[PDB]
This record gives sequence, C-alpha cells and structure tokens, in this order.
Amino acid sequence: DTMKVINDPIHGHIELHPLLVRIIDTPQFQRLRYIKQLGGGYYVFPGASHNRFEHSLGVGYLAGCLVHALGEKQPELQISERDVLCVQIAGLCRNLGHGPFSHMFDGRFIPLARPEVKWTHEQGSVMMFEHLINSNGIKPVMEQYGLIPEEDICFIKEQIVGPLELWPYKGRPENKSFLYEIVSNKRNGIDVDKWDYFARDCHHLGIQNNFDYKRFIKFARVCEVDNELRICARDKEVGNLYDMFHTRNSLHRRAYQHKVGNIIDTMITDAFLKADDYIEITGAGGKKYRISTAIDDMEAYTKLTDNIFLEILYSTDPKLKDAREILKQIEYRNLFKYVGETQPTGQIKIKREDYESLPKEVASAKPKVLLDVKLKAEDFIVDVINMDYGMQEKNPIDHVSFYCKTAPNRAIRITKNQVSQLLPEKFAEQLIRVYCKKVDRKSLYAARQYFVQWCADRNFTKPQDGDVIAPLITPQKKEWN
Amino acid sequence: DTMKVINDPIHGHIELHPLLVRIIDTPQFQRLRYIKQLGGGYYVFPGASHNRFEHSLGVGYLAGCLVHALGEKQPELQISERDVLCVQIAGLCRNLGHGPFSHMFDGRFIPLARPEVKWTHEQGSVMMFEHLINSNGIKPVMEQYGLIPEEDICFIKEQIVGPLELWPYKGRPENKSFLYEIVSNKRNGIDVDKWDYFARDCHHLGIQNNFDYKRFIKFARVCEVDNELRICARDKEVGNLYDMFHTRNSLHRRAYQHKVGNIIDTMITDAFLKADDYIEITGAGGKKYRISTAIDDMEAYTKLTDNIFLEILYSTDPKLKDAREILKQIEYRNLFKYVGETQPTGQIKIKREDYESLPKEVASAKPKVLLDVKLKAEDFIVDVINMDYGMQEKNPIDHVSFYCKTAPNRAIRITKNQVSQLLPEKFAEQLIRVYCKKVDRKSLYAARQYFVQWCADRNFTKPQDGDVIAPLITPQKKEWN
Amino acid sequence: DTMKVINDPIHGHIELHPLLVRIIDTPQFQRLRYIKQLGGGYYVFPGASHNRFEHSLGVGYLAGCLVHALGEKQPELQISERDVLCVQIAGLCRNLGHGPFSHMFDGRFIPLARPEVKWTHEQGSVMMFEHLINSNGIKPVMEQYGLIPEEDICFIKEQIVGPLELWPYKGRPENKSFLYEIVSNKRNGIDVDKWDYFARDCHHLGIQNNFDYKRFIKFARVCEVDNELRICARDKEVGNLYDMFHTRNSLHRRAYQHKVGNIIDTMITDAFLKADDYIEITGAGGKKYRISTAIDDMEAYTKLTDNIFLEILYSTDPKLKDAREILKQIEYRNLFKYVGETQPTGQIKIKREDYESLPKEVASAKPKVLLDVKLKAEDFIVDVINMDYGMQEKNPIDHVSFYCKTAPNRAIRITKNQVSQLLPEKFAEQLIRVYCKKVDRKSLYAARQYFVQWCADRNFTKPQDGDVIAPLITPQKKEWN
Amino acid sequence: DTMKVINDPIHGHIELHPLLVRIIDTPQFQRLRYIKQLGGGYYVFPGASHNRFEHSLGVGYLAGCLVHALGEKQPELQISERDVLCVQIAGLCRNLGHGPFSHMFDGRFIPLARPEVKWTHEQGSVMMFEHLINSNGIKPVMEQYGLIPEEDICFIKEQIVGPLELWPYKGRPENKSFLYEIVSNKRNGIDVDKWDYFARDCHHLGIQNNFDYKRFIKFARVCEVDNELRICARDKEVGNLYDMFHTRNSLHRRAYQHKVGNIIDTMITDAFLKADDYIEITGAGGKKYRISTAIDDMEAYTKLTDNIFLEILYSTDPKLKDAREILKQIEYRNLFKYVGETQPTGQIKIKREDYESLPKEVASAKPKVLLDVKLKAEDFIVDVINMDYGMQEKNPIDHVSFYCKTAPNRAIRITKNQVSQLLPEKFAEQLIRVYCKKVDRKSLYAARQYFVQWCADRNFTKPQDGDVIAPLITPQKKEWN
Ligand SMILES: Nc1ncnc2c1ncn2[C@H]1C[C@H](O)[C@@H](COP(=O)(O)OP(=O)(O)OP(=O)(O)O)O1
Ligand SMILES: Nc1ncnc2c1ncn2[C@H]1C[C@H](O)[C@@H](COP(=O)(O)OP(=O)(O)OP(=O)(O)O)O1
Ligand SMILES: Nc1ncnc2c1ncn2[C@H]1C[C@H](O)[C@@H](COP(=O)(O)OP(=O)(O)OP(=O)(O)O)O1
Ligand SMILES: Nc1ncnc2c1ncn2[C@H]1C[C@H](O)[C@@H](COP(=O)(O)OP(=O)(O)OP(=O)(O)O)O1
Ligand SMILES: [Mg+2]
Ligand SMILES: [Mg+2]
Ligand SMILES: [Mg+2]
Ligand SMILES: [Mg+2]
Repeated sequence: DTMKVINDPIHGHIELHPLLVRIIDTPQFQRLRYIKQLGGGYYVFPGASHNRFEHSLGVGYLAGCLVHALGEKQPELQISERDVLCVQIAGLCRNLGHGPFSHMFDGRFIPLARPEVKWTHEQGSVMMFEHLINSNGIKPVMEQYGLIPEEDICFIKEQIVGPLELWPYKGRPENKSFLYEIVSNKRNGIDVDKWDYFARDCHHLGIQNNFDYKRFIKFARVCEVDNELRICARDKEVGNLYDMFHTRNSLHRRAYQHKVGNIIDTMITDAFLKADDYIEITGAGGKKYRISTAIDDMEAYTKLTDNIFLEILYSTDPKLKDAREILKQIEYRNLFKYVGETQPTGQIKIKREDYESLPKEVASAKPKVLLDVKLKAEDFIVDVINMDYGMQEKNPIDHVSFYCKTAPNRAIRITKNQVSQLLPEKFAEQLIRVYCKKVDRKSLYAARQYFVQWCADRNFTKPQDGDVIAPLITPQKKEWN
Repeated sequence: DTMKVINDPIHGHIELHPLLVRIIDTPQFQRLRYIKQLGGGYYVFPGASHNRFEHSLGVGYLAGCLVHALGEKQPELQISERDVLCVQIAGLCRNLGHGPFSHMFDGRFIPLARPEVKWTHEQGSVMMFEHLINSNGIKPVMEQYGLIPEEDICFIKEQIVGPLELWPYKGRPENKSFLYEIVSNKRNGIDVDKWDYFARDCHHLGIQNNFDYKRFIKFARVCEVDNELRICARDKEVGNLYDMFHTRNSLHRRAYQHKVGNIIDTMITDAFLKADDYIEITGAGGKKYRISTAIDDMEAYTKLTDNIFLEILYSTDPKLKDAREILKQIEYRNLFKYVGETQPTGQIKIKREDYESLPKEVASAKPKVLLDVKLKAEDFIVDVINMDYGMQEKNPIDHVSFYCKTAPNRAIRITKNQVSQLLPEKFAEQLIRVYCKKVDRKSLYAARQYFVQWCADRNFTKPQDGDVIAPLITPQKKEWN
Repeated sequence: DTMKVINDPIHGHIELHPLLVRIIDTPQFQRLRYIKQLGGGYYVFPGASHNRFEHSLGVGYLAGCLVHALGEKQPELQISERDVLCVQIAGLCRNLGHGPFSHMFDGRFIPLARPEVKWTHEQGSVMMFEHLINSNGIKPVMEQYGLIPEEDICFIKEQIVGPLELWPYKGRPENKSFLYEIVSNKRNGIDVDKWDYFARDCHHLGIQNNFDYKRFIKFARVCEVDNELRICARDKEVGNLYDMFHTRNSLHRRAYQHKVGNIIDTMITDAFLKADDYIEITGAGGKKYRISTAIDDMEAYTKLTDNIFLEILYSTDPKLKDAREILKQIEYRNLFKYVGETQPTGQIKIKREDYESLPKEVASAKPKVLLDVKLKAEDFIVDVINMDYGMQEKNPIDHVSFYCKTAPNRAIRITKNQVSQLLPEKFAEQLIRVYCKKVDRKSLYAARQYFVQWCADRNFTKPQDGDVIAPLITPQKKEWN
Repeated sequence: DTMKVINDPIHGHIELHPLLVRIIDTPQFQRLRYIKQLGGGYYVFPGASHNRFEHSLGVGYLAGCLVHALGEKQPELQISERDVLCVQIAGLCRNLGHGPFSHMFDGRFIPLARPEVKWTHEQGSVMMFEHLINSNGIKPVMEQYGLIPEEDICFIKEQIVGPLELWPYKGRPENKSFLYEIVSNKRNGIDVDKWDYFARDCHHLGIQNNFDYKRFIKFARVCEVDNELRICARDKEVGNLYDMFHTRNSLHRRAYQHKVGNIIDTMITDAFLKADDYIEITGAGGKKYRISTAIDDMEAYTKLTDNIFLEILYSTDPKLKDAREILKQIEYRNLFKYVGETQPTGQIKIKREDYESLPKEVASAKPKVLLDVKLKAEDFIVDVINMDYGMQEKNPIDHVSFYCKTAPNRAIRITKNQVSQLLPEKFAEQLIRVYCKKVDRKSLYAARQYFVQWCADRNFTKPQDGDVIAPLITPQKKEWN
C-alpha cells in the first residue's frame, strides 16, 4: 500500500495515508455513500445530492491540515505522525453513526419511535467505529503504522463523543489538549466539521459561503490557558468568528430548516413509523431487526441507509400500504401545507414535553370568522425549531481564546463589547411552524384563521402575512395593529 | 398553479412554468433522483454524487434560454409560447429513459443481457414520456396552456429521438426546422444537453469547464440553408466550437472513461447479470419483470433505479450469493486490476462482433518469459472504447453553418484549413484497456507479459509503461525500441 | 451602430445598446479606467486592481436587468424601452464623479483641502454627465433612439442625486416612482450599485460574497404604497435583506476600512495636499487648475485620475520633494504605524468638528510609565470611522415594503421582532484607530502607552491587546481588569 | 521582521518570508503595480485590470509550492531552505523587466524604435534585479537569512534568463538541475509562470481555465535522466500536459491575440513612437532618457510604466499633439479597422525582415472591382502572429520525462502516437491580420477587396467571410470556390 490521491471539488487533490484508505474501504464506511448529507433538503435544493461519505473525507482532510499546520509552526508541541493519523481518523469517522436522511433519523424518527431511549449519531459513530475496526482487522494495520490501539482507539473515540466517563480524557494528556479541539469541539463548536459542511453544502446548494477556514488555520496557534494547551486565534480575527456563526445560522434559516424541506423530513419520518413494524433488517447471526432497533446491532445498522425509503416506495406488501402512500404523495408533490411561522415573546420558552400538545391548542383556538370546515388536532403539525449559536443562550466567542501579535504565546479573552455593538444581544430563539395535513382551499383558509388566532391567544409574534391571510383576526390584537 | 423558482448551483434561479412543474411532479420524472449521472464514476470522483434529475432540469432550462434568445433577436421567426414550452418539455424529458448507473445500463448491461435487441436510452425516454403523460392526466393540462397534444406530443418525441419514420418531421414544418437543433442535435451534436453536463459534471468532478454556452447563445442566429431555417453561429466563434469538442473528449479521457470507473461499471454490470434471473420488479397488472426486461413495461421501468445495486448488496437469498459477492468486492475495493492500455495502428479498426474473442487472444499470446501461473481467457477483461467527435470519422464542424457580421442573414461554411493547423487530422480513435480478474502479485505480473506480448503480436501501440512492466518482451519489437 | 457584447467576469456576456456604447466611448467615461474602485485597498489586497469603469458597466447592466424583470412580470406598469435606457444610463453614469482613489478623494482629501465647500462624488457625477452629453453631441443620438432629452436627462440626474429641488421629481410621475429605486435608492439603500460591488469586490479581493441579487430580482414586484408605486420584496426574503447589510458591514470591516489600507489612503491624501499648490491641470480655454480646484471645471476634472499619484512620484521638481517623499515611503513600506483601535462607550458620539483635537488629546494623556521619548500631537493620527447600515441609527428594513404570496398586490411592513432576536439591537457605531508617524521601536512603545491611557481617561473600550501592549496602564481601570 | 500573509484571489492566503517582503517593498518591485499584465487587452476585456505585481507574487508562491512539494516527497534530494528562497526570489523577479503594457513594449515598440538592438523583458528582469539588490542593500539581508550572494544571485539570474555564458550553469550543480525547471523552463516551457497566468488571466477575463497545476504538483517527482536530476510527470498525466498547451493556445486565440486588443496595442505603440522624442525620463545622476532609451538605465526604467500613456494623453505640449491625438482616438473608439485574417499555405513561412514590405504588397494588389478610393501602403497594417506550442515546430511533450507507478524512480519517454490520434499533427502556424487606418465605409470596402485579392495572389487561405466581403474577388480562385 502507498498513499492515494482523491480529487474533491471542495478541497482539490487530497492525499490519503494507506491506513486511512484501509478504514475507508470497508462496508461500514462505504455505507455513508447512501446517506444524504441534507436529508429531505434534496427535495427542495436539487443540487444537494451530496452524501455523508464525501463530507467525511473532507472533515478527515481538514483535521489533518490543522494538526499539520500547528506542528509546523510550533515544533515544541511534539505533535507526532501518530497524533496526526489519530486526528484524521477521528475526522473521517465522526459521521459513521448517521442514519437514513441524516438528522431526520436521530432528530425526528428515533425520538418518536423509541421515546424512552437517548440516542445520538455521535454514540452511533463510536459503536460503528468499534464495529469497523473489529470486523475488518484494522488493529494490526494500525500497529504496522506506529499506532498503539489501546490508547489511540480510546483517543479517537474521545475526540468524537467526549470523555467516556480533573483532566477527564485518557487517550492523551493535558499537554495535547488542543488536539481535542479539532474534530469535534465541545468547548465552543469551532471545528473542522463545520468548515467542511459550510463549504460543501454551499457548493451544492447554490448559496455562497462567507467563512474562510484556510485563513483561520493560518492564524491559529497553541497557547497555555488555565494549565491546558489550547488552540488560540489571532485577536483581530474575532470578527471573522462571529461571522462564522452568523453564516451557520443563515444556512439553517435558508436551507437546513427550510419550511418545505422540514415538512418532507416529517412526511418521511411518518412513513418510516408506519413501516417500522414490517421492514426487517438482518443483523448478527441472522437475527432480524427493525428500522428503530437496527441501532442496537451495528451489523444491521451497516445496512440501514436512505435505501429504506425506496424499499418502502417500491413495496407491494399490503401491510406497507399506508407508509407507501405517504411516499407516493411526496412524488406527486401533494405535501402537507405550510400555514405560517411565529415566535414566542419575551422570555417564553417551549419545552419538548409540550410539543405533542400544540396541534391540540391550535385546533382549540376559536376565531370569530365564518368557516366551512372545522379542523381537528390531528390535522395540524407544529414544528418547533431551536435556533442558536451552538451553545443555547451562551455566546461561544466568550469560550474562545486569542493572542495578539506583540505576544504570540500569551492567551487573552475578548468580550462582545470589545468587538462591536452591531452583534446580536441574544444567541438563541425558537421558531414555530404550523402546517395543515388537509390541503384543499377551504381547509387551508380555515387553518390560517386558527393559526393566527392561536398566535394572538398565546401572545406570539404576528405572522408576517397575518393581515393578508387573516384580516378578520389580526385587528383584535392592539400590539400588532 | 403559478410559476416556481428552483435554485440550481449551475444555472442559478430557474423559473418553471406550471405545466413543467406538473410534468416534474410525477413518479416517472422523480425517478431520475435515484440514477447517478456518471454511474460508477462516483466510486472514483467522490464529488460526482449528482443525479439525472437535476441535469434534466438544466437541459430544460437551457432549451428555454436558447429558443427565447432566438425569438427575441428574430421576431420574424414567429416563435410562440407554445413552441417554447414544447422545446422545454423535450429538454426536461430527454433523459427519462436512463437506467441504473446511466450509461452503464444501456452501454454495457443491455448489450450483454439482451444481445438481439437494439435499445437506447433515447427510445426509453420516448416510452417513459408517453407513460408519464398517460398515467398522470397531462394532456388536459397541456390543452389548458395552449398546447395541441396531437401535434405537440409528436413534436416533443421527434426532438428526442428524431423522425419516428423530403422533410421527415411531422410535429413542425421546415419553417421551424431550427427548433429541432436545440435539445438533441442530430446533425452535428451541438445541443443544450452537452452544455448542461459540461458545466454540471465539471462542478461536481472538480475539473474546470472550458466551453462558454452563454456566449454561444448570444451569437446564435437562424439563417436559411438549403431551404431550411437552421441555427447558425457567428463565423469567428468557430474556434470555440472546436474547443467544445476538445473539452468533451478531455472529459471522457479524464472522467467518463476513467480506467477504474469503467472497471467498476463492468463489475456492477457483472453483478446485475448474475442477479437478473432472481430480482423481480412488478409492472402492469402485478406482472413480474426482470432487470433486463423492465424496459418492456414502463410501469416496471419507473421502479428500476440505482436502488437495484443495494437490493442485491443487502440480499440474503442464497440465489444472489454470486452477485452479492461481486458488490462486496467493490466495497472492500478488491477490484479487477488494470493491466494496461494500447491502441490499434494505421487503419486497423475493431468491430463489436470481435469484442468477445479478445480475452482469448490475450490468453493465447506466448511471451518468452518465466511464469509461475498460466492465465486463461476468462481471467482477462478487454474494454474497447471508441473516442470521437460525436460523428465517428467525421468532423462535426463541417456540418455547422456560420454567418458573418457584414451579412447576418447569409449562411456560410468553414473548412478546417480556414481555422487552424493545430487542430486534429483525425476525429476518431479506439482505446483498448486490459484488466485481470486475478489480483495477486504473480497473476498480475503474468497478465502484464501476456498483454504486452499481445500488443506486439497485433502491432498495436507500445503501452506507456511497457518497458517497465515487461522489459523482457518490449525489445523484440524494433519499432518500439 | 448595432448592439455590442462585452464579457465581464462577474456578469458574463452583457449586451450594450448602441446609445450606451456612444456614452461609454467618450473621454469622460473612459476616465474611469484610471480610478481604482478601492483606492489604497490595492496596496493591501493585491487582487483589487479593478477600476470604476468596469463597476459602472455592471451597475448599468444590473439596472437594466431589474427594470426588464419588472416589465416582464407586470406589463400593466407600461415600462417602455425609453424607461429602460434611461435607467441603464443612470446606472452607467452614477460613478462618473469619483476622483483619484475613489472615496479617498471626497472622503479625505477635499474635506481637508477645501473645508468650506460641500462636495460629493454624486454632485460630481451629475456635472460630469452634463459635460459628457454636451461635449460629445449625445442629445441628437438620444433623440434618434426615442429619448426626449429635456425630460430624460432630468430623470437620469434625479436617479443619481435625488430631487434637484409632494412628489418632488420631475423626470417621471408617481406612476413610475419605482424606477427611482433601482440605481441609487435614497429610501433604504437597496440598489443595483451595491449588488455589483459586493460581487465584483469579492471576486477581486478573494473574499466570498454572501448576497444573491439574482434571487432578489426574481422575487421583486411593484405594489402600491401611500399612493406611490414602489418595489416590494417577497415577505420571506426579509432575512436575505438583513443578510445583505450584514455582508456590507463585513466588507467594510475586512477590506474597505482595513487599518493599513486606511493609513495608505491617509498618506496618499497627505502627499496630495503637499503637491496641491504645484500640480497644474489644464481646463476650459487653457486655464490652469489644481488638484483641489479641478472639481470646478469638468474639462479639467476629466484629466484628474489616479495618474496624479505617479505624476508626483516620478516628479523631479524640488517643490514636490515633500509630497514625493511620502509616496516613496509607501513604496518602501515605511508606513505610519498602527497603534490600536477602540470605541466610544454608551451614548458617547464624536462629531467631525472634534476630529482635529484628538491627536492633541492622545499626546496630553500622562501614563505613569517610563518613557525614553515624549510624543507630540503631530506624531499621532486619529482616524474615526462611522459604521452603520447606511442610514445612521435607522434600520433600513423598516423602510422596505413586502408582499405575501396569497396577495401579491398588497404591500405590507415587517418589524425586526417579526424576523429574529439574533439581529443587531443597534445599527450604527464608531471605531477609532490611532496611528503613530514615528515608526521606531521606542516611539511605538510610547505611543501605545499614551493610546491606552487615553482610552482609560475617556472611558473608551479596552483595546483587544491592551494588557499585552500596556500592562502597566490597564490595571488602573477596574472595568477592564 | 516576521513572515507576512497576503490574500490573493487566485491562490488564497500566501505566506511571505521576510526576505521576500524586503525585496517586494522596493521601488523596483512596486513598479509592477503600474504595468497591466495584458496591456491593451483591458480595452477589450474590462475585467483585465490586473497588473504584473500580483502575477509576480503568484509565480513566487507557486515556485515555492513546487520546490516544497518535491522536498517533502523526496528528502533524499537535500533541498535546503536556501534553495527554496532562491527559487521563490527568481519566481518573484522574473517579471521585473516588463515595460509599459507588458508585451507591447518589447514585442512591438522596442523592435520598431530601436531596430538594431536585441532586447527582451528577460534581460530587463536581470538588470532590474541587480539594480534592486544594489539600490536597496539586500545582500546583507540575504546573508542574514543564510543565502550566499555570490552563488545565489548567480543562481537566481540563471533561473530567469538561462546560462549567462557539459553543465553550463554555475549557481547550482547537476544534482540540483531540477531546480532550474521551476520558474522558467527552457527545456519544454512547463513552469509556474504559466500556471499563475492561466489561473489569474482566466479569473479576470471571464474565461474558464482548463489546466489543474495543483494536480500536476502532486504527481511530480525527480528522476535521473542522462546524468541529470529532472522533474518527471506521472505517465498517465501526459494528456493533461497536451491539454495545458492546448489551453495556452486557446487563451492566445481568444484573448492575448484578440484582433482588437492587438490593434489597440499597435495604436498605443504608434503614439509612443510619436512621443518618444519629447518625453524625458530622469535616470542616474539626473541624466535624461527617452521611452526607447530608458532600458539602458535601470534608475530611469524604474519610472517607466503605463503612466506614460496618461502623461501623453493629458499633455498640453504642441510637440506631443500627434501622439496625443492617437490616444484620443482610442478614447472615442475611433480605432483602426480590422479587415480580415488569413494564413500561409503549405510550408510557406514569413520572416521578420519581410514584415515591413507587407502593407506595400497589399496596396499593390489590383482587384478587378469598382473602387471610389485608392489606398496606399501606409493605409494598411499587417500584423503577423506566430502561434506555437512554445517551441516553434517542436512538440514540447517530446521533451518531457515521465515515470510509471510500478517504478517511480525510472524515467521514461512518451511519443505522440502513444497518447492519441486526436492531437495536432503540427505545432506551429502563422496568422496574418490586416487592418486599415482609414475607417470610413468606402475605404474599408476597398481595403477588403485589396486584402482578399492579395490573399488570392499569395495563395493564402480563404478568409472566412471572403465570399461576403469580396464576392467579386473570391470566384477567380478555383481552390476556394
Ligand atoms: N485529469 C484529472 N484531473 C482531475 N482529477 C482527476 C483526473 N483524473 C482522475 N482524477 C481524479 C479521480 C480521483 O478522485 C482522483 C485519483 O485519480 P487517479 O489519479 O486516476 O487514481 P488511480 O488510482 O486511477 O491512479 P493509479 O493508476 O496511480 O492508482 O483524481
Ligand atoms: N435539520 C436539518 N436539516 C437538514 N440538514 C441538516 C439538519 N441538521 C443538520 N443537517 C446537516 C447539515 C450540516 O452539513 C450537517 C451538520 O451536522 P453534523 O455534520 O452532525 O455536525 P453537528 O451535529 O456539529 O452540526 P452543527 O454544526 O449544527 O453543530 O448536517
Ligand atoms: N472566444 C471568446 N471567449 C470568451 N470571451 C471572448 C472571446 N472572444 C472575445 N471575448 C470577449 C471580449 C469582449 O469583452 C467580448 C466581445 O468580444 P468580440 O466578440 O471579439 O467583440 P468584437 O467587437 O471584436 O467582434 P466583432 O468583430 O463581432 O465586432 O467578448
Ligand atoms: N477579514 C479578512 N478576511 C479575508 N482576508 C483578509 C481579511 N483581512 C485582511 N485580509 C487579507 C488582505 C491582506 O492581503 C492579507 C493580510 O491582512 P491582515 O491580516 O489584516 O494583515 P495586517 O498586516 O494588516 O495585520 P497585522 O499586521 O496586524 O497582522 O489578508
Ligand atoms: Mg490507484
Ligand atoms: Mg412553493
Ligand atoms: Mg466589434
Ligand atoms: Mg502586518
């Protein structure tokens, strides 16, 4: 084996170490070729055909770029080839646990199918990695290239999921703390995963990326902070970091939480729920699993991809009729209809335990308007989206360390007020989207009256088109006009 | 219904007439979301996740751009909204007939599975279109927007496949001949289909596109030629057209005929052949079809997509064991091994009827070299690739008409010698690639000796690495050194 | 004359009407080829070689695109070819009044050379346009293409500079009010001038543009607002518009107000001041003007371009020695040294009449630190930069009208709270940069102590590197640590 | 001093070693900011505002990239930091000798102004470099960073201009021969200068670049050839190299030799000739030089830039009236008129000594057509352009060495027949453009008849529009029809 070159449209010609090639050329990794990065987003942005596979290559490549750059600027860090490979592998492998349609699976489907369980793609990534290594005889190959499986496998997993439980990490000591900031940055979210997806998603979406990660890499240094060696950014680059998060939020607003992309994810989730009892996936020793239980056996999970969607759509089994009909409505574009969007007011905040009760509230609103049809709870979908800068109410730039050019080894902190008054005063918010499952003209007219009445009753913000869609409702509320 | 905007990364925001939206929002069209544009190319160029769906939107959009541009410059043509919609629809629908992995299906699989039949994706596109229209009640909608289904459906089909049988076309008269040059140009190959794929494939492959179709559109005019109204290009743009074909050939060399992408297509084709007797696809009236017979029923063909690959890979049926093993070798990257490439010499040309005999010739070559293993015909794959400028030996620019700025209505012809001495003297060639199905070191060493000996025996060109891979063979041939 | 095609790297092949070509092919327009768009920015961003000429073509092109798009969607507007040409000409010509190094000239040099006068590039553009028309016999040509010079010339000028004095405009009636929003939008700043420069500046700077103007054009409509017909944006696009201004501000922060680009502009301005008494420019009737007086005669102004810089640099006249020495320091990169940046606190705001007093305040600060040198007022430069969303304290989105898809003819308003909590709470701020003209190590050390002491005395924000550059000063201030 | 980062739109963030910064920040280098890369090309392609300065940075950067890549792949080469800096400096400095409007100066102006002398920009680059070093005290700084001025300055100059006189180079021994292939490749033309300009010129022109230099860098290796260590390319990349030269030729055809860009260069050259006796440039010791003699004194040459054009255009001196009038015709776009283009037939080849006689031949042609005006030799311009693959009749790929993957250290040769039949059979040709200085309708009509008659008399190829512009002339020639 010698090193391979891959041509990526985002990053150009990437060199892959033979050990990485060996990890990549497994069923567990190749699986990511059949999982769309953006799930239902492809049904709205037709350029978004890209899959988790190529994103993972890019994350692995950027992880290598950063660790290499730091080692070249600061030989005193003693970054070894072994460290580089471990960081690259963690980069490559942090998406292994994604399910069909990526975030739809762990964001919508598992929560509803297995409410008692707490599962994340991160957990899944660790499990799949363990399975990948064991199933494919990778430990010997790691040894051949100077890695120490006991320590290094632990390191890799900690990079992905954090401490598997003071310095809480075992795979590397505090002297190498900065290595944990590269692939999945638990402190402030600034990691090479974002950098690849910003660039790649934009390339495919037809939206232009505002963040320059190569510049950031050039200005990054390691400095001592509170007895840890941490990655620090040049002080004057602080604006670029606020911009990075602004970019992320804009991508969510325009693409990842697109009102129609979300309703398609919701419809697909509904079909999966209705198919769950009848689709069988063979795991370890020939034992059969369901869509919702494949997460318990990585052999089965390996075979759980976007292909599930087509298996359902092309099924003839009468058991799968209801699931198959939902997917067919997607193909004819007979989708649940968007009614509108609103936000809570003041401090008001909506908890996950209350999500299920919301369609019922909308249906209970009693607008003083003439209605041909009366709508029930089950006719309404209410999608609640938490938007933030990756840390709920917290400002992630308050968790970033900087250095100045006159003292490159001395870490400092920068407050929001030292940067600009034009920055946000809050860093988290909720959006509520309401959809109606009844798509005819009269139902939709009615749904609009309920929705706007409910906004008024709850003292939510005025929907943007409120006066046009519900002119008889909006005048009752002084604050709106 | 009103017009929709779609954001395409190649063309930007494209407007779609509601009738086009109706055609698009059918199972027959949406199917193209699950067929990779470049087939096995994705297994070499990881950016090439793109599917035929989005390419078809682009072709439909460009077809509209060109017909609109001509109408705006020359009102005297009397191009109607009806003409525009018909040309857009033909553009949208000329890829409907592609099968799993696009050109792998009609270029490799069908020729081997059903040797007696002549089938093309073009034929398939017409059949699928008819099925699309009838299955979805589109004729009434066409009438609602001013189309005349009898004439216009005929027109659309002729744009895709040519005369369904002097002026040989029935869907439009000679006065509108130029409309037939837009979507699928049978005279010289210069059409909007190429223009989309150059741009789109380059964007995804990470290769840069050298042809400017927007410029071409600006300089296009309709002029009278031999009692037909034909699209003519500005004389000075002739170099750009030679460049267009040069670009196409370069894309084939670098990407579409990549030696490994082709062997992957070949391996997938082999798996499909071994699965063909056991995979069943439900068509009209519940009747069951095979992969190779789904082309006879469009209802079944609608459900024949790349998903077949994963159906096989994830199968547990022992009948599909051999097919499934081939796909598993792809995932582990245990691929048939490339041995080398060579070309015929002089006038020598290789016909399709002789393809099957070639592995046998390679195995019959008797290199005077010491060999541990002896290889048989079935161990060798010989892939013969015809490279041309789209017209076999013919120069397509000899079939283009031009105009000069001093007389914009007067069509003229341009010879190669009026353009440049730096153009090719021939416009067609064949490449022969040889691969070995036995992948071990000793088999591959042997395969190299056979291959190079066979090249010498047949008086083919010297493989580039011939002296290195077969130093004991190459000296016998004077011409090579 | 017939229409010309120009290839622009930003917009592609642009068609120019022959009348526009005639306006372009004059000394008054061609002059823009020798004025850098970004002035001193080229000395920091080497890709920023671009000149106002090519920007002006782009603004003229986009002005045409928008007016065409509106006319195509709404024939009821009665937009004529005459209206289109007038809007294009205003677009082409709104940059005619720029001086050497663009905003350096009217932002720094004229204010200091002719403090009593109020001049702007806008005024200059009108004057230069009048001169262009009269000097080149353009009125007859305008008549030949259906324009009415009396009304249309007035219209064009009003599009550039606003009312030359209710409906305050004379060139077109209220029915055509929306035409005034295209080239230079006085109501909210959203115009095609921004759109070209975002795209063009980013292309040359090596920074990526976040705003999609083509999308905006597709969703724009004209609706009635307060008895005017105004351009309205689709409601859901409101986020994109906030993003547009965010992008503008980011471009200012990264490029247009780059600390070193600004000091170069300042040094060039200083050289121009020292050269002003000696450089002579011939205007009308052979009369001689100065750099600072060329604005009074358009014949002289025509010959006032970036070339002035080189005329000074290459001069041998001993009178110009001091000016020439400043420019030579630029070439050797011996620039005034950046000391730091800070901002006012709370409501504090700094007026233009106080700018001159600021170096004196810095020099008067008395840091308790050991200093080798003592610095004087004239050793300090204080640059005050007003950053906003184009309307001082005002939110420009409050001055935008929207429409919803259920009632496309009905204009509505959207408040900030209807959009997001993650938007700025303020829309204007000031940055203060301090530089030292003494560049040696000890002077700069001292300058840092004065600067930080002055920030502390004035209760400005703590400079980012304050603790590193002035560790003995920063502890006295509680608020900073 | 520490290393600086510059943001280039083509290459991104480039790091500059402090020694390079010191070389850059001199009047001799900064001069390149005022010399357009493409000369008169900007007057046809408005995006082509770029100057030689930024190109030189890119060449210096790519030179560094390649030498670094080779050192990283092959430590055994013993490439030192000293070698890297020398190669970077040669890259940075190979354009120092360009004059106003780049190739216009040494391609058109000097040959006509000083016919007896042989001068090239290469020679000029060496002289300017020597002047840069000596004028700015760079030798001590070189020593400070480990360079040995005696050997290294010699090396740098040899990289630029070749041997200043068996191994003919003195700055480095044969073991380092491959270092001479990087900045200016005298063996086959494949160097980093091309790579920058392809990318940069395309970015500005609005034409898309077909060559991937990063890929080439990845596949480059050093191998022994004929007792030299040379840079070798991977065998299979041979097609990419043919494509590189094809791209270069296409860029010449579309842009660098654009018929109107060339006539603008020609008109500027004419103005310079008429201004040459009156413009004075101060050189060493206050001595005065002319445009045409500034090449003899680098102090004067330092001040000779594109600014000369504006000095002439803005002059009031009656001596410069004729020169100034030519430039004014450019501004009004009253340009010499293109008549047509033709090529020699067979082996026919046109020598430089015969260029002056050609307008006289055109004027002597006696077309049997009715003419209002009779034209004289001085009314015609004949521009002869030699197009090749950089080596006259020779195929540069015959002078490239390759390696195969089975033996990466073993250099091999590849013939054209081993690559493709679709390649050119010849690698050089001449284009002849004829223009008329009399621009009225009747003169141009006449000029066309003379031109086509002269083509017929000389047995040149038929102009493309010949039948349209000269219908009464073309029938006499059988071969043409
Ligand atoms: N001319 C090209 N330009 C850009 N990318 C290319 C080109 N040819 C191939 N690629 C892409 C496809 C792959 O992603 C990557 C590696 O391809 P390539 O170098 O052909 O690998 P290979 O494995 O076929 O070569 P090798 O024969 O040495 O193993 O580069
Ligand atoms: N709701 C969604 N809809 C569509 N795509 C999504 C959604 N959520 C995430 N994605 C996609 C887009 C991104 O490229 C990618 C981000 O998720 P992932 O790659 O797991 O990193 P992450 O979990 O750290 O995300 P983040 O950057 O938000 O922290 O997944
Ligand atoms: N082959 C090409 N590909 C891309 N852009 C080009 C090409 N040739 C020219 N351009 C650019 C340069 C100009 O901005 C614009 C117009 O060029 P061109 O068509 O040659 O005008 P022209 O005035 O010389 O031709 P004509 O003889 O038609 O008047 O296009
Ligand atoms: N925010 C930015 N984003 C992208 N590129 C930038 C940005 N700021 C500057 N550049 C570019 C322009 C310059 O050519 C190059 C260096 O600029 P910059 O880092 O500001 O150096 P500088 O010398 O002004 O700062 P300092 O000397 O404090 O390090 O990078
Ligand atoms: Mg390989
Ligand atoms: Mg919609
Ligand atoms: Mg022209
Ligand atoms: Mg700096």
